[PDB]
This record gives sequence, structure tokens and C-alpha cells, in this order.
Amino acid sequence: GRNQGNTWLTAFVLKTFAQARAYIFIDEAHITQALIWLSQRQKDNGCFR
Amino acid sequence: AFQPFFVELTMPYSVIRGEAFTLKATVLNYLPKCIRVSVQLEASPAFLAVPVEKEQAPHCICANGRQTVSWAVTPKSLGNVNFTVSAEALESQELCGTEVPSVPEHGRKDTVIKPLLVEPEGLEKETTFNSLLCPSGGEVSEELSLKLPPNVVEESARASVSVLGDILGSAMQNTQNLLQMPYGCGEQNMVLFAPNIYVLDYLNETQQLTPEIKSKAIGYLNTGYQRQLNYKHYDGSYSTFGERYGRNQGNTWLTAFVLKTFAQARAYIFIDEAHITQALIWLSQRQKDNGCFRSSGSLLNNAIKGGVEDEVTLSAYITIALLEIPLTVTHPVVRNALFCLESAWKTAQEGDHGSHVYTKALLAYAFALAGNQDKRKEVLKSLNEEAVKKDNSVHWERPQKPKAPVGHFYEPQAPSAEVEMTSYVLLAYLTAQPAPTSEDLTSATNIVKWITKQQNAQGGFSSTQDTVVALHALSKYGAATFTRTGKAAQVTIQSSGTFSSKFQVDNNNRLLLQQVSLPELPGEYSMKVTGEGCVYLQTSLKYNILPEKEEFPFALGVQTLPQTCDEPKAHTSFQISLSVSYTGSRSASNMAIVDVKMVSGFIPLKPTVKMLERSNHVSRTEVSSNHVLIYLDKVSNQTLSLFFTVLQDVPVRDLKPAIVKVYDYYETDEFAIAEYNAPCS
Ligand SMILES: *[C@@H]1O[C@H](CO)[C@@H](O[C@@H]2O[C@H](CO)[C@@H](O)[C@H](O)[C@H]2NC(C)=O)[C@H](O)[C@H]1NC(C)=O
Repeated sequence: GRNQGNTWLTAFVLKTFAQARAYIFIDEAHITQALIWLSQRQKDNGCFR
Repeated sequence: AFQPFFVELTMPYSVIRGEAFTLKATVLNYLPKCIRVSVQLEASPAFLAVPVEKEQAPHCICANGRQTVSWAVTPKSLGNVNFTVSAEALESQELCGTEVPSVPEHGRKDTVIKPLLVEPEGLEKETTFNSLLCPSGGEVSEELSLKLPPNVVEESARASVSVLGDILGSAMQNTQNLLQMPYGCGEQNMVLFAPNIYVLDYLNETQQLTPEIKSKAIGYLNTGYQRQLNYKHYDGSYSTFGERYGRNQGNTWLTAFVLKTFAQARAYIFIDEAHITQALIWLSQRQKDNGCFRSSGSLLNNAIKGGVEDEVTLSAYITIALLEIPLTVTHPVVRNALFCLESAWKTAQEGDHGSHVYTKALLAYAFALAGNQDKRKEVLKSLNEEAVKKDNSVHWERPQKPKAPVGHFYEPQAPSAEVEMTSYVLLAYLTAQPAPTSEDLTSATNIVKWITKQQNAQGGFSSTQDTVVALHALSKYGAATFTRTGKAAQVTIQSSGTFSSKFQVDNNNRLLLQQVSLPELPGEYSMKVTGEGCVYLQTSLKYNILPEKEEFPFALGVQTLPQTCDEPKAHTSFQISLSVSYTGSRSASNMAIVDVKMVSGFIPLKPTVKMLERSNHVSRTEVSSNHVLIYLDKVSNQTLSLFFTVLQDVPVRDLKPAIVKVYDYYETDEFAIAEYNAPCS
């Protein structure tokens, strides 16, 4: 639950999900939930551990 | 256990203006001994007694001696009345037949005392008014004139007045019920879950309720939201069954209703912060840059929506959701639809028509969290001035005003409407960051009252659903009891007939109803108070109507019997066919309205069974056991009918008819009634 995860294979695609959100519909909600995961982890001051 | 002599009576019922019904009396001697019982009845000038068996005294009978003892009467007074008859045995009178013991114990005389009710002439209703006074250690007064007697009826129109603050919810018998995965179709899912979600807020917030029907509803809710996984849309929207409808909005109560409680429900089982924001991001997308974006209402069911498809009102219904989430740029966005509502409040300032449901709901909510919304402790007063159920019913008519723009007050949204309304009323009331000890309480506590007198868990309401909404009314009070409301409240009640009654209120008179009526056909009511803080007292004016009304728009097709009794067997048995529809039934709600009751002394059974069969391709198999409800199927394009009879419980009837007809179709139309009594006479 309360952890990060490796993020190449998503960040690699998370643009191409958006190049791939034309043939079949993955929504703007799948990219932002992918995103909102990230902003949560950004510390206010630190380069989060 | 034994007593040999027991009485049996004839119940008339709650019955007609005429009072010559068929009153009898029968006792039966189960003892073997044939004993005289001197009998009579203690009368009063409250009614117009008539002795049938004048000359002779019901005299004397034997073991299982059946006898009937029936006088006549024709009272004047209306309402419930205890009737006092007495039967006693005398000694040394061995002259009936052989002999007479006449020797009971302390259980000597058979005596019977019977509260029976008369329904007065015509049709019943009330009118009323609403008033507050709030001197802040000062003094204020007000004058109320209380009169709409057109088409006036003899000696029918009466009233009373009061105010209250009650604390200590006593009990919870309005609590319990259940329903579940329905059997007819999948469309009821919307009506299933929506109030079913706010049940979670009830377990601790009562100190009377039954939580485990709601702590099992979690075991249901642990599947509830699962249907909402499926009933959603991929893009973010929600429908009765979900996506495959892409670039549109959707109805948003049932989500916005929960989308907070999803967040109260994101503790037991984990729905993430991503499910609430995708729900949210759907919304921000639709907010136009400049306009109050165009949206049309033709969505999957008015079963869930007693609705008339006003996007702007719904443009607020998003914003309540926006208040839930603490994004705080969001909160400027609610000021957008606010200013869309600012139009709708100028509407609700003039007070002609804004549908009296919704700008209600959330204006209160809108700034509920902030802390400086004194301004909104005003605007509720409208809503409580807006024919609220101070009597704990919003009974049934508009004051006497025919015109085009009128409110959501006499519309075919027919759950009896007094519970749907007050929900979103009290939900507005006592979310006060400060003490709401001022006038948003003393009526709040009124709402506690009949929900605490709504003590029957049948569920066979004037609706089916609506009493699920009777509960939050009880619920949210559960901390509102933590309150103080008492000050130098000294109350003057004056009218024109040189009358003036005085009353007063305080922390211990806080919970004190001060009922008082007057006989005045005039209605004129000056009032004056003092003290600190505010308080809203209340009017109510009862009266009869329908002396004899004429024909009108609405078409009710009824037929009672073959045009006459004309036979000795009849006056008892005749099936009454009813065949009805009103065209104006357009994009407002489900079909809810009906009224079918008997005449004074007339009792149905196969009527129970003919309704039992009826299923005209859609139905809720609903029934009152004095009335009938299969209506949400379809409204009025193609009517339909049935037939049903009674048994004459009334051997003799003072000639005054009976009719049970209900009607509400459109905001401008005139009375729109069609009626017919029973003919056999
Ligand atoms: C009563 O039922 C009829 C059944 O045809 C409905 O007829 C439609 O009328 C509307 C409005 O004039 C048209 O838009 C439709 O083309 C007609 N049929 C449909 C729905 O496709 C009618 O709407 C119903 N109500 C009344 C009394 O107007």
C-alpha cells in the first residue's frame, strides 16, 4: 500500500498511453491518477526518501 | 379468567357529518343464570340523542340470551367523542321468568365508554402562516391576519398556534426497516443505495437508534459501492448502468450525495483518493470558461428524480460536492454556480417559482463550512416560511391562489412530501460552526418531534421509500441535543375579540408546546415578545372544504354499480370501477398520486385481491389496506381500470355522500378535479 514503485515502465508509457489513448480509450483519469500518485510523494522540503 | 357478561358494539368508523348511523349494543350471558340487567345510556347536550325503544327498558335475558339495544342520535359536535352506556342488575324481581339471582361480585354492572369519531362534512384541510420574533434583549412585535374563507362551510374552520424546542430524543421506533436487491428490474439501484449510504452516519449519532441494521447495511454497502464501480463511466460520469454514453454529463445527486460519504466510507474498505478526484475531474471539465455551461435533462429515470431538469439548480448540485473537497481553488468555483444561483436566488427573493427544492438545499450548505454565513441564517427563514411542516406535515393544497407561477407545493411528487422536504431542510439547519441556538433550532427540534412520533416500522408509507429519508431528520440531531436555548421569552397572543393570551419561554419552557386555538372566523393575530436570541413560533388553521364543488379539467372515470340498487340484495354488494388519467404529466417525477378510500360504513376484501393481481407491466405491489398504489408504471396517456365492492357495515345512513379524489398536475392550472359518490340511497 503505502509505498512508491518503479516508474520507468509507466513514465515510459504514460506519454504513450496518451499517444495510445486514440485507438482504444484510456481516459484522462488514468493518466492523472498515475500523476496524482507522484505529487503526493513530493516532499514539501526534502528530496523525499 | 372469566366474566360471563361482555359487551359488543357496532363501530360506525370515523364517519360522516350525519350522525343517525345505527348505534346498537349487545351483551351476552355466558353464566347459566337468567338475570335482569337495567340498562340505559348517559347522554349529554354534546349530541342529539334519540330514544328508539322509548317506551320499554331493555329488560332481562337468560344464558346466551342475545339482544340488540339500538337507539338513534344526531350530534352537533365534531371529532372524537366518548359515549357512555351502562348496564346493571336489580334484585328481588323474579318476574322476568322464573327467577333472577342478580348477584355478581364487585364486578356488578356492565358499563361501556366508547370514543368514536365523526368525520365532518365536506373535504378536510388546513391553512396557516409562519412568524418569528427576535429581540436581542429588546422587543419586537408582529401582526398576522389569517383568512381565506371562500366557498365557506358550516362551523368547520378552526386553528391553533405554538412553539417548541424539544431535547432528549426519547426513542427510535421510526428506525428499522429494510429492502435490498429488487426483483422487477435493475433501475431501482439508484433509489436503493442513495439514502442507504448515509445510514453510516446514524450508528452513534442518535443514542436511541438501531445501528446494526445499518451495521449490516455495511455488509450490504460492502457490495453497494461495487455496483457503483460498474454503474460509473470510464471518463468519470455515472449512469444507472454506466458508460457507452461518452461526451455528456450525467445526473450527479446520487454521486455528490455519496462522494463525501465515499470519503466517510473510504475507511472500512479502501476507495482511493483517485476515485474521488476522477469523480471531481469530470466536473471541472464541464465548467465553461465564461458560461453556466449548457446541459439538458432527459436522463435515465424520474423514478429517482422528482425533477424538472433545471441544469442551473443542478449546477449547484456539483458545488456541494466541491465544498466537500478541500482544494480551495475549487471553492472559488462554487462561487461560479453561486452566481448562477445568484440568479436563482433573485428568483427565490421575489419568490414566484424556482421549484422550491434545490436552491433550498445547498445555499445553506454552500457556505456551511466557512464561518461568516449569518446572511444564510436569514434565507432559511424563507424555506421555513415556505409552507414548511411546522405541524410536521405539509398537508395538501395551495392557499387559495390560482395563477401561473407557483411553487413546488402541490405537485404530483406524491410521497406526501413532508419527509423528502424536511430532510434537506434540517440538513441545512444545524451544521452551524457557531451555536445555532438562534431560530434555525427551535424548528429543527420540531422536525425531531414527529419523526419521534413516526413510530411504526411497517414502511407502508404514503410512499415506500420516503421514510428512509425520515431518519436523517432524527439522526443529525444526535449532537444538536448538545445545545442551550433559554432566555427571557415572554409571549403575547392577541386577537380582535378583546382576547389576549400570554405565554412565555425559557430553557425549561424550551421544550414546551403552547397550544391554543380561538373560535374566531376572523383570523387576526398580533404578537409581541422580548428576551435574548431568536425563536420562531407557528400558526395552524384547520377547516373543511368541498361543500359542493363543480367540474374542472381533470378526468376521473368512475362507475359504482348498475345505476341503482333497485333490489333488496343490493345496498351491500356492488363493484366500483375507476378509470382515470390526466394528460399533463411531463418531466416532473414518477407517478405517485392516488386516493381511494371507502365510504362511511363500507368494508372491502376482494378489492384487496383485485389490487393484488394488478400488474400492468410495471408495479410496486403497494397498497394501504384502505387504499391502492400501483402508479409509477406510467401516467395518463392510456388509462386503465378495475372494479371492487364492499359490505354494508352501515344499516342506516344519514344521507350525506363521500368522495376520495386527488389531483395535482401542473403549476398554472385551476382546480382540476372530477368526483362521484355512491348512488344507492
Ligand atoms: C402519449 O403517447 C404518444 C405515443 O406516440 C407520444 O407520441 C409522441 O409525441 C411526441 C410529441 O408530439 C413526438 O415527439 C413523438 O414522435 C411521438 N412518439 C414518440 C415518443 O416517438 C406522446 O408523447 C405521449 N404523450 C403525450 C400525450 O403527448
